[PDB]
Amino acid sequence: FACVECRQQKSKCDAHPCTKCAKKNVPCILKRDFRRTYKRARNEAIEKRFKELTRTLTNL
Amino acid sequence: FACVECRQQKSKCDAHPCTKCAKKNVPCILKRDFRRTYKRARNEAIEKRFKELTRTLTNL
DNA sequence: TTGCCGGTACCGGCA
DNA sequence: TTGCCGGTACCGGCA
Ligand SMILES: [Zn+2]
Ligand SMILES: [Zn+2]
Ligand SMILES: [Zn+2]
Ligand SMILES: [Zn+2]
Repeated sequence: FACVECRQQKSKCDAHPCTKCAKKNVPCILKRDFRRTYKRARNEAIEKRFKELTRTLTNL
Repeated sequence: FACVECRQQKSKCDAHPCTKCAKKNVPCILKRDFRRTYKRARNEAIEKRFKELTRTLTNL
């Protein structure tokens, strides 16, 4: 299947340490139950929720 | 000089609406005093600071 | 102080 | 329930 890192970048993975994880020299894990993180949107949520906090601090 | 958007992506900008801002159809502002945001690192800070908050909630 | 190249990081979709 | 292309978004540096 696909290595954790490749799954994240959705890049072709040559395992079953994968090639890409080479150029990066990182822990090439094989977690068949891993699902990439949608960084962008994610951090968007965070920053949004983080904001609410301040508008809460300015009210307590 | 460079349009706000191009500065952000540090891409060649053809203004002085720029080309890129076309393919994107966005507000091609010319803010000579604008400086890109280092998204990555930035959101990193946010998420880190955001974290401290929870370890503070679990203590108040 | 500021423009952009060359090179990853991310992702919308389409299988 | 996934692998990955094709196309941006981001940036480390080098001017
Ligand atoms: Zn891989
Ligand atoms: Zn790998
Ligand atoms: Zn531009
Ligand atoms: Zn522009």
